[PDB]
Amino acid sequence: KVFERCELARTLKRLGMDGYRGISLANWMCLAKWESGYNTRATNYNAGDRSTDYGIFQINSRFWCNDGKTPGAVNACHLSCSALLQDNIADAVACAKRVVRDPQGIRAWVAWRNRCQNRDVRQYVQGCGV
Repeated sequence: KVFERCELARTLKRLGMDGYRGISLANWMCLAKWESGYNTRATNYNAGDRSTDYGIFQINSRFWCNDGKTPGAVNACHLSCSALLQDNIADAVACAKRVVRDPQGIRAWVAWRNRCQNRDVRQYVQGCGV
Protein backbone atom coordinates (compact mmCIF):
# COMPACT_ATOMS: atom_id res chain seq x y z
CA LYS A 1 0.00 0.00 0.00
CA VAL A 2 1.21 3.63 -0.49
CA PHE A 3 0.83 5.52 2.74
CA GLU A 4 -0.09 9.13 2.95
CA ARG A 5 2.48 11.15 4.84
CA CYS A 6 0.58 11.94 8.09
CA GLU A 7 -1.06 8.57 8.03
CA LEU A 8 2.39 6.96 8.20
CA ALA A 9 3.57 9.44 10.91
CA ARG A 10 0.73 8.47 13.28
CA THR A 11 1.21 4.75 12.49
CA LEU A 12 4.94 4.95 13.32
CA LYS A 13 4.15 6.91 16.45
CA ARG A 14 1.66 4.24 17.60
CA LEU A 15 4.31 1.54 16.96
CA GLY A 16 6.84 3.23 19.26
CA MET A 17 9.25 4.69 16.72
CA ASP A 18 9.41 8.23 18.06
CA GLY A 19 12.76 8.61 19.89
CA TYR A 20 13.51 4.89 19.50
CA ARG A 21 17.25 4.59 20.19
CA GLY A 22 17.30 8.45 20.08
CA ILE A 23 15.81 8.74 16.57
CA SER A 24 13.00 11.23 16.11
CA LEU A 25 9.90 10.38 14.07
CA ALA A 26 10.88 13.01 11.42
CA ASN A 27 14.12 11.09 10.74
CA TRP A 28 12.19 7.82 10.28
CA MET A 29 9.80 9.62 7.95
CA CYS A 30 12.67 11.12 5.89
CA LEU A 31 14.08 7.56 5.62
CA ALA A 32 10.82 5.90 4.38
CA LYS A 33 10.26 8.88 1.97
CA TRP A 34 13.55 8.49 0.19
CA GLU A 35 13.74 4.70 0.45
CA SER A 36 10.35 3.76 -0.96
CA GLY A 37 8.13 6.84 -1.35
CA TYR A 38 6.15 5.33 1.59
CA ASN A 39 5.36 2.27 -0.50
CA THR A 40 5.22 -1.10 1.32
CA ARG A 41 5.54 -3.18 -1.89
CA ALA A 42 8.79 -1.54 -3.09
CA THR A 43 11.60 -4.03 -3.96
CA ASN A 44 15.02 -3.29 -5.34
CA TYR A 45 17.31 -6.04 -6.61
CA ASN A 46 21.01 -5.37 -6.29
CA ALA A 47 22.59 -7.22 -9.17
CA GLY A 48 26.18 -6.65 -7.96
CA ASP A 49 25.84 -8.65 -4.77
CA ARG A 50 22.61 -10.64 -5.40
CA SER A 51 20.60 -9.20 -2.55
CA THR A 52 17.16 -7.44 -2.62
CA ASP A 53 15.88 -4.54 -0.55
CA TYR A 54 12.28 -5.04 0.71
CA GLY A 55 9.40 -2.78 1.75
CA ILE A 56 8.86 0.67 3.09
CA PHE A 57 12.30 0.84 4.71
CA GLN A 58 14.14 -1.07 1.93
CA ILE A 59 15.63 -3.58 4.36
CA ASN A 60 18.24 -5.81 2.76
CA SER A 61 18.08 -9.63 2.39
CA ARG A 62 21.79 -10.26 3.08
CA PHE A 63 21.70 -9.14 6.68
CA TRP A 64 18.20 -8.73 7.93
CA CYS A 65 15.47 -10.76 6.36
CA ASN A 66 15.56 -14.13 4.58
CA ASP A 67 14.37 -14.64 1.03
CA GLY A 68 16.25 -17.96 0.44
CA LYS A 69 18.07 -16.72 -2.71
CA THR A 70 20.71 -14.30 -1.25
CA PRO A 71 24.34 -15.59 -0.81
CA GLY A 72 25.70 -15.14 2.77
CA ALA A 73 22.27 -14.25 4.29
CA VAL A 74 22.44 -13.75 8.06
CA ASN A 75 18.70 -13.09 8.77
CA ALA A 76 19.25 -11.00 11.91
CA CYS A 77 15.52 -9.99 12.15
CA HIS A 78 14.58 -13.70 11.93
CA LEU A 79 11.89 -12.76 9.44
CA SER A 80 10.89 -13.92 5.94
CA CYS A 81 11.40 -11.02 3.52
CA SER A 82 7.77 -11.44 2.42
CA ALA A 83 6.76 -10.10 5.88
CA LEU A 84 8.16 -6.73 4.73
CA LEU A 85 5.80 -6.55 1.69
CA GLN A 86 2.59 -6.54 3.79
CA ASP A 87 0.24 -3.54 4.06
CA ASN A 88 0.56 -3.84 7.84
CA ILE A 89 4.04 -2.51 8.71
CA ALA A 90 4.33 -3.91 12.27
CA ASP A 91 6.96 -6.47 11.16
CA ALA A 92 8.93 -3.97 9.07
CA VAL A 93 8.96 -1.69 12.15
CA ALA A 94 10.17 -4.51 14.47
CA CYS A 95 13.00 -5.27 11.99
CA ALA A 96 13.87 -1.56 11.55
CA LYS A 97 14.25 -1.28 15.41
CA ARG A 98 16.62 -4.31 15.20
CA VAL A 99 18.77 -2.58 12.48
CA VAL A 100 19.33 0.54 14.63
CA ARG A 101 20.31 -1.39 17.76
CA ASP A 102 23.62 -1.89 15.92
CA PRO A 103 26.13 0.98 16.74
CA GLN A 104 25.66 2.59 13.30
CA GLY A 105 21.97 3.20 14.07
CA ILE A 106 20.06 4.88 11.26
CA ARG A 107 23.33 5.63 9.43
CA ALA A 108 23.03 1.98 8.27
CA TRP A 109 20.88 3.30 5.43
CA VAL A 110 23.01 5.29 3.03
CA ALA A 111 19.99 7.19 1.70
CA TRP A 112 19.46 8.71 5.22
CA ARG A 113 23.08 10.06 5.08
CA ASN A 114 22.55 11.50 1.58
CA ARG A 115 19.15 13.08 2.02
CA CYS A 116 18.37 13.46 5.75
CA GLN A 117 21.53 13.79 7.94
CA ASN A 118 22.24 17.47 8.80
CA ARG A 119 19.14 18.69 7.14
CA ASP A 120 16.03 20.24 8.54
CA VAL A 121 13.58 17.28 8.40
CA ARG A 122 10.71 18.76 10.36
CA GLN A 123 8.60 19.23 7.25
CA TYR A 124 8.07 15.47 7.02
CA VAL A 125 5.89 15.52 10.18
CA GLN A 126 4.39 19.00 10.05
CA GLY A 127 0.70 19.18 10.41
CA CYS A 128 0.37 15.48 11.23
CA GLY A 129 -0.48 16.17 14.90
CA VAL A 130 2.21 13.83 16.09
